[PDB]
Amino acid sequence: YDGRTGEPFEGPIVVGQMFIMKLYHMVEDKMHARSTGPYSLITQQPLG
Amino acid sequence: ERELLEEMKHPSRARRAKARKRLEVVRAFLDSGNRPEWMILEAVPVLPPDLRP
Repeated sequence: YDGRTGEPFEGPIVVGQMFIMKLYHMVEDKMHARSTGPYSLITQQPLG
Repeated sequence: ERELLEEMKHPSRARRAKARKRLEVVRAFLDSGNRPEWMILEAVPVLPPDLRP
């Protein structure tokens, strides 16, 4: 039964207990951005 | 130049070829207006400090 509507889904839906895992990669540590940062000494190109 | 010209019209394809591939570089130095002796440097350009930090 759809919690939103309350009507049953057309066809039957498989379900059950499954084992899942939260992997290493976390958005919190992989997200980033900058405006004006440091620049390489040699060439004034932005650091990476 | 004027020598390799006569040298290039030689009937044999080989000699003609080497003459071409020689007068090539020669003509380069002609049209460019550069002296080949510069290829042997007396003064070594040093790169600026911030370029070699």
